[PDB]
Amino acid sequence: VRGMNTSSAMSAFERMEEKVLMQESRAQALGELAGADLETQFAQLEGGSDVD
Amino acid sequence: VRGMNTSSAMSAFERMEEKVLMQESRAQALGELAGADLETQFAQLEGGSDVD
Repeated sequence: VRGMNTSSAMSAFERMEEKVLMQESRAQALGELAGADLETQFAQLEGGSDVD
Repeated sequence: VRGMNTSSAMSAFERMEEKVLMQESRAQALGELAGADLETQFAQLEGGSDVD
C-alpha cells in the first residue's frame, strides 16, 4: 500500500517512465527536425500546386 | 507463590511482554505511517466522490 522503492511494481513504473519519456521525446524530436528543414515545408507547397 | 525470577512462569511472562509490546507497536506504527501520507487521505476523499 505504501508504494515503497523496494516493492517491484513501484520500481518498474519508475524505470519504464524514464525509458518512455526518452523514447517519446526522441521520436518527436526527429519529426520536428524534418519539419524544421525548408525543403519539407516547400514540398507541402508543391503538393498544393500539384493537385489543382 | 512468590513469583521469583528463577521460576519459569515469571520469566516467560516478562520475555513475552517485551516481544509483544514491540510487535504490537511496530504493526501500529506501520499503519500510522500509511495514514500520515497525503495520498492515503486523498484516496478516502476520492472514494466518497466515487460512490455517489
